[PDB]
Amino acid sequence: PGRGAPLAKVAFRDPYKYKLREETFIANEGVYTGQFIYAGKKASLNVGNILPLGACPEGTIVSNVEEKVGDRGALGRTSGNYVIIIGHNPDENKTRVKLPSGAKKIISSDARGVIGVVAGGGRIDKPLLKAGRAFHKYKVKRNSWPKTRGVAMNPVDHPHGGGNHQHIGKASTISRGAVSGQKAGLIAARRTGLLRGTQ
Amino acid sequence: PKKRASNGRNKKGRGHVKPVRCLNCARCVPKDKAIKRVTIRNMVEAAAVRDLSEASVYAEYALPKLYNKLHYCVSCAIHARIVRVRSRTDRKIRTPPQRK
Amino acid sequence: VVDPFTRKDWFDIKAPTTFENRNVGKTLINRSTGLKNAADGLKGRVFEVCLADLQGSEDHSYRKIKLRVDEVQGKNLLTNFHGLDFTSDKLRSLVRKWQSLVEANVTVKTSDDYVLRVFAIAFTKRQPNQIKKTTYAQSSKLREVRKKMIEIMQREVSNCTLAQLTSKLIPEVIGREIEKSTQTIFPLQNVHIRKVKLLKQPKFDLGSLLALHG
Amino acid sequence: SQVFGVARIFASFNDTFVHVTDLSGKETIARVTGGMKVKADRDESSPYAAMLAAQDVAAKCKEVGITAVHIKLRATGGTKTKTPGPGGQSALRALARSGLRIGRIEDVTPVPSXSTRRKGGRRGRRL
Amino acid sequence: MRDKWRKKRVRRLKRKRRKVRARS
Amino acid sequence: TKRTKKVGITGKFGVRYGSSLRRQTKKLEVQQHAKYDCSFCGKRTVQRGATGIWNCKSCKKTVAGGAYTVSTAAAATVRSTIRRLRELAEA
Amino acid sequence: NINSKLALTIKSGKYTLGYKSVVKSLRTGKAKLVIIAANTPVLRKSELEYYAMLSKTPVYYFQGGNNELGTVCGKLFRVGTLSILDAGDSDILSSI
RNA sequence: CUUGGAUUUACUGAAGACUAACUACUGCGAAAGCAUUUACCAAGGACGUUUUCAUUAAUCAAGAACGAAAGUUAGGGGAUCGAAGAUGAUCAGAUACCGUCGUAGUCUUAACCAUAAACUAUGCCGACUAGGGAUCGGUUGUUGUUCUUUUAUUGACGCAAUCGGCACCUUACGAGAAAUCAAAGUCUUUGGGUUCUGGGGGGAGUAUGGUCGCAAGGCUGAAACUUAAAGGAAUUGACGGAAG
Ligand SMILES: [Zn+2]
Ligand SMILES: [Zn+2]
Repeated sequence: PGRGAPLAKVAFRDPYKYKLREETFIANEGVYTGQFIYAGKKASLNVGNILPLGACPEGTIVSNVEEKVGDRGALGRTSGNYVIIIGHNPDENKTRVKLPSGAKKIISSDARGVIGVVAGGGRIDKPLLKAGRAFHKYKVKRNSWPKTRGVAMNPVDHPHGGGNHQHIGKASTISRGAVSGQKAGLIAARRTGLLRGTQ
Repeated sequence: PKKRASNGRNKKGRGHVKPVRCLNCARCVPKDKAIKRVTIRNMVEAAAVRDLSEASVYAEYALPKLYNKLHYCVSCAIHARIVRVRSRTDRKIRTPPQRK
Repeated sequence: VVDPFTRKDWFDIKAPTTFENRNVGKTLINRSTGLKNAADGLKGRVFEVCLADLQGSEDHSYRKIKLRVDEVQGKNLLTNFHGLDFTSDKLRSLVRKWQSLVEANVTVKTSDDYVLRVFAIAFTKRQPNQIKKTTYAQSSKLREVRKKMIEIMQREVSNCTLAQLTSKLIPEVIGREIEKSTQTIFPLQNVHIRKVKLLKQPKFDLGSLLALHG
Repeated sequence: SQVFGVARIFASFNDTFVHVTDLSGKETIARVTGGMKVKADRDESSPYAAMLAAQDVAAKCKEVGITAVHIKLRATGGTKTKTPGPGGQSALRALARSGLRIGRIEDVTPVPSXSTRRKGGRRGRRL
Repeated sequence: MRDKWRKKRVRRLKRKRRKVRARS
Repeated sequence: TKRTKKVGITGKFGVRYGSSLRRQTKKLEVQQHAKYDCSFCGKRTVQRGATGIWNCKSCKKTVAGGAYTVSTAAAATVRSTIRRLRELAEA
Repeated sequence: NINSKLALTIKSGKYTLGYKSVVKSLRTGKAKLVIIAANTPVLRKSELEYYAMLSKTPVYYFQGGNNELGTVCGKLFRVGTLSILDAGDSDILSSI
């Protein structure tokens, strides 16, 4: 609940004591119940396997990638998202990867990732169509819905409130160096208006 | 009326031919319609062979040629006089002019 | 105000023993200072030089070699093979009309882990008794000729080192054998290795490079 | 023997670049263009200014120790014209008559293997 | 005029008539 | 009888929400309510649970998939891409 | 090619369809060939092979699934595995 | 845009398009169209056939599939070009031609759209009528040729036949108003089968109704009124900021 990506319960054996250790992975699209998952440096290049980034060839599609060695997953975790491995620096033991937002990042080749695409993609393609659907969506996430427009408030409640007509009055692009209570609108906006052309 | 039987191009048993840009003005012209000339020229003018040979550090060095295949549209070629307007009967003559 | 040519130091370019005329020429660079050395800023340069200059014989005039410097020894530079290319006029002189151009490439690594792309080009040969205007090979035939080239370029490069390959590329060792193999399918003319490209290099071995310089 | 440089001549239809480098081309010795010799934009590619640029670089070559040059002549290339501009012919001729020694000659005009959409439009530039 | 431009001129006029009928 | 000309499953929304939003929902909602052919047992009994959960009523196999389809187009690209990448490494 | 040989066998020779029929045929030693569909579970497949190994019977792995194997036999249902008891006019046994 | 190093130079790297030369009175496809390699998947024409079935066929209202480019919808990509826009010129004026940027678009994935000088301005099927040389694919017989390999069962080349094609050259028995046409011929000596379209120029592919489309629009589609001409091919002259 609250997550668009399904979760997979995977059971491993404990190497040092007689016990089953249960892990909660983010399920990649194509993973099924009863499938064997291999995690380690010597694991093969298969969907659902957990491999260090250095062990994957360029162009490998991975998900739940670690920012730092041992943080257990930082990048590419939402439904339909993934990480592309751009290149390697074996001499420096680093890996260039491409993040879902389009950013290029340098990560240690010891950092791990799960091969495949996070399941549940295309969720945004369907409209919600109803205030009730958004209500149920945010009922299991947090209290952030619905949102009253600041321009529709009074001057006590918001910097945008007040006036005989609903209008912001001053530029809604706010400095990054502004303080709490001022950062309402477009914070540190490098540009505004409809995005035209490539970025 | 029909000025040419071939309709000014060389498309028969064919639907579409990928166009080319005029060398003079970059105008899109069909490849079989474009006026094409093969050009194999010297790097240096024939007067500039005496002074290049003496300055050469290589004994008996052959000057490489300048290879080009030029493309023209009908407007590019006529203005540059690559082709000229011919009489109604002489239009049919498609054997190359005797120059070389 | 500074006359920037006062602080240039001249160096000497040396070709490997696989090449005959080892005295390529001279290069220049700023003198070595405490902040930046002249040696590290001079290595890695690429020199394009004609094969007739590296061999003396003018028969090799239409092929130029790229040489990559990877060791500096005082005033001398120790270079290595970096690539092969045809002169623009020669490759344009080969492509005439009424004949079929067949070209094949393959990416292959040598025994010493030197990943190369070898580009082979061949043309159909006009028979002495031929009457017809054009000399075209059928598309199925050019596929077999292309298939023969790739399986030979792989066989001749992956079975020898980079230094041994340089001994093959100069006298057209690969080019003459392709012509023999593609003979039974279609007569060919001007079979050439028109391009060699270095993509990946192994862990640096200046000892083996020193073994290539005398 | 000789001190081989490389004279890379750029001969467009608007200017002429005479650029003398080493064998690698990573080090520049002399670079004088047609617009450095004339005051009008129309004759920057003219053969007259081409020899003036070629003579100045030739004097620059001797005073630093260059005695012979390889010639890299090229046109604008790319999607534009492939024939060398008028300035290439006189500048090389002046280089031959300037006391320098000439080595190899090669045309290195960049040629696409297909190409991007050439400027001007479908109907070209109409004059 | 030119035949192509007369066809285009009528299309602009035709769209005007469609918009006017939309009011009623 | 063909009860609806075009709305189909989006006939439950009546006249609300706009034609484009309803016809955008119709494309996705038909896919999410269809029965799919199980790649394991071969029967056509695969139905969606929650998003990304696709269960087979016959063999009790649950496969992770798309929000509204058993497989997204992007995942099929990765299965082939990973497969060819695996081949080169394993020769 | 094996699709053609199998189809002639169904029309001419004797065969049994299904996991239960095949294992009984292997137990009785009447099986000449056992054909297994691609999507047959590995546990059942590895058990069919053990029976076949004990009875010393060749095994052919049909590349399609039980849906494709079923329609090759001219049936309108899914066939997960079959055992050819008497190859008739066809020569499916000689090639495997 | 440039002493804040422009342009140029060499090396390196990434992004997207696109497949130069080879490239042709050449090939494939129902048409639109199709050009790097290899692999996979399913099709197709022609030729070969002393194989097989025996009329299963041609053209077709109604109705379907595909359908350049531009355009629409939603994601991804957006290198270069570039509608719109802005700008520097020229000009009496230019919000045009020329120059510099540039947004949609160009590309791709799911769908719409159904229009082009979508032309061969030439419907499809069939038979006949005149000579000639080339060319592609298949097939059939023959070399002072070159070659595997030393030769055959090699391949290429050469010379002959054919079927199929894309066509080309000459002549006009014949046709046509003529240009021209091996079909635009076998049409007052008027009849092989069949589908579609036109009845002087406009108004007008407009109005209205219907129908399809998200829209842009597509298809069907008048009348009032107005007019003695509009037009085709060729000839002489005149003129041309066309050549000789
Ligand atoms: Zn033009
Ligand atoms: Zn199942």
